Amino acid sequence: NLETPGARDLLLQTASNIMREGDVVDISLSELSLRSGLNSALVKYYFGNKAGLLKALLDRDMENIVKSVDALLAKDDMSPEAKLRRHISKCIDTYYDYPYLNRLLMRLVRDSDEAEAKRIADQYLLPLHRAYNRFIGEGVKAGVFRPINPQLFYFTVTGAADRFFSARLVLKHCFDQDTLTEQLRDSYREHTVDFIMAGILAH
Amino acid sequence: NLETPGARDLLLQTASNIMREGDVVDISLSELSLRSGLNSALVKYYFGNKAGLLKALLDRDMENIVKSVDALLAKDDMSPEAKLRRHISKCIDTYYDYPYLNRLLMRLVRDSDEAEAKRIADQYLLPLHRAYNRFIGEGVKAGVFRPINPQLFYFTVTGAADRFFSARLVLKHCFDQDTLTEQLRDSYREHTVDFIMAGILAH
Ligand SMILES: [Cl-]
Ligand SMILES: [Cl-]
Ligand SMILES: [Cl-]
Ligand SMILES: [Cl-]
Repeated sequence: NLETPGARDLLLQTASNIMREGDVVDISLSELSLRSGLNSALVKYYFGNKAGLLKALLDRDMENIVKSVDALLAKDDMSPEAKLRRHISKCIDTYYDYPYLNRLLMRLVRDSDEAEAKRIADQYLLPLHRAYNRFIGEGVKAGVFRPINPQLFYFTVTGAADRFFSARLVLKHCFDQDTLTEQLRDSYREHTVDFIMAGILAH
Repeated sequence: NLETPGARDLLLQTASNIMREGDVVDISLSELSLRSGLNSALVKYYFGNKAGLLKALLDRDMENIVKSVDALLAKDDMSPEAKLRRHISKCIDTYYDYPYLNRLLMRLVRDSDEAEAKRIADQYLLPLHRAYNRFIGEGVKAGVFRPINPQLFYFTVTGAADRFFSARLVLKHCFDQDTLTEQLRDSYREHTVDFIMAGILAH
C-alpha cells in the first residue's frame, strides 16, 4: 500500500465540519464521501467502519485538552493561577472548534463494547486525571485554590463552553445571526475564565 | 370527545423515561406506544405529531426552572444570595430528572419552522430573561454580585448539571455503576451551588 498524505485528516475534518454545520453528532458515510470527494473504501481503509472514524475524530479533537492538562505540571515559571487560566482557555478554544465533543464522547461510551467504552471513559471523562488531581491538590495545599472536585470542575468548564458555542451555532444556522466574531469570542473566553477562576480561588 | 385524565401525562413521562434510560434525545412513536401501553392515535390526539409531543415535553420539563426564575423577584424575606442559591438548586434538580433538556431545546430550535424556532429560543434560552436580568442587576447594584452576563451564568449552571448527570447515567447504563445515591446527589448540589456562588459573589 502506497500512502496518500492528507487523506485521513481530510476525512476527519469533513466529518467534523458536517457535525458542526449541521448541529448534529452523527454523519453518514455517503455524506462524508460527497462532501470530502473521497470514496467509500477510504473510510474503511483508514478507520474500518463508522465507529472507527468517530473514535479517531474523538482522539483528534481531544489532543489539545489532553496537552493542556499535561502542561499543568510543567516546570515553567507560571503560577498555579496562570497555569489554570491557560487550561480553561484551551478547553474553550476546543469547544469553539468542536462543540459536539461531549456528546461525541457520550455516544461512543454508550455504544461501544464494554471494554472499549471503559478505555474511552477512563481516558477522557477527566483527561490525564492523575495529573489533574495532583495540580489541583498542590494548589489547595499552597492556599491558592479552595477544595474542589477536579472532575466537577472540568465538567463545569466544558459544559459551559459546550452550551455557549452550541447555542450560538444553532442560532447562527436558524436565524443567520452570525455572532461568533473575534470580539465576541474573546469577550466570552475572558468572562468565562474570570467566572471559573472566581469559583476556585481561595479567599 | 370524552376526556381520559392522566393519558397525556403518561405519554410525556414515557417519552422522558425512554430518553433518560436510553441516553438519547429521540423516541419512536412505536416504542412510545409499546412502553406506555397506549395506542398511536392518542399521540396524534394529544400532540398532533412527534414534533408536537417533543414541544409539549420541553414545555413540561421547563416549568420548574421557569417558576424558579419568577421566584427571584418575589417579595419574600430572602436575601439575593439565598434566592440565587435556590434557583441554582432548582436547575440542578431539573437536570437530574431531565438530563436531555438542553439537547431537546437545541433540536427543536434546529428543526422547527423559523417562527416557531424563534418562539422557543426566545422563551427558553434564558428563561424569563427580563426577570433574570433585573434580579442580577439589582444584586450588582447592591454590591452582592460581581458584574456578570446572566445568559452565560445560566449556561454555566445548566451546562454543568447536564454534563454531570448525563455522564453519571451513561456510566450507570454501561457498567452498572449505580452511583446516583441521595448522598452523592446532595453532595453534587452542595458543591455545585458553592462553586457557582463563589463565581458570582462580590469581594
Ligand atoms: Cl489571561
Ligand atoms: Cl467542587
Ligand atoms: Cl442552601
Ligand atoms: Cl460573565
